[PDB]
Amino acid sequence: EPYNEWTLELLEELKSEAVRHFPRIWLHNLGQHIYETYGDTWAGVEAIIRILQQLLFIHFRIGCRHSNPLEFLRDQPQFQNMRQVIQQNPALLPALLQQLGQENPQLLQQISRHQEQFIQMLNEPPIQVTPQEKEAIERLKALGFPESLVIQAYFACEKNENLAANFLLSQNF
Ligand SMILES: [Zn+2]
Repeated sequence: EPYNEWTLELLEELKSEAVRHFPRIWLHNLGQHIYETYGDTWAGVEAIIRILQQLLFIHFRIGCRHSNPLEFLRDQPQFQNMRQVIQQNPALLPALLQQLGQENPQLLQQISRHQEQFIQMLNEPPIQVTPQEKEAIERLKALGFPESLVIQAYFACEKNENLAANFLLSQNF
């Protein structure tokens, strides 16, 4: 049961990278909403770890305004390539991250569960919705954001249409 004490040992590191690439405001809400959803229960802080990672991935595509089943990634061109472009212009991610999941679906599933470890290298030397929730997702799109960028955020903010709003406007830029 590491999620108890351990989660604090790893999390602290997960925030160091996220909190640094994440908007203070959002980080203030995510913990506020996610705190009111589950409450004080440990499940809340537990979902914050997973929601934090999946969020980092987006921070890449959107554009970083700042500055192991994945370790083998180095054996892939997309890494050395996407990393050569992404680091130069994360704006080329949306199109890349797509070609990555279309070619290597096994890795795409990992890179998502290993953002930090996936970023450090990328920053250093080498659905489930319905007609009731949907209307809530696209609601953020009209804000001037891709249709997919919403499906992710919405689910990234715990389906919190109130949170995503800030997550979209606080996603850099
Ligand atoms: Zn950043």
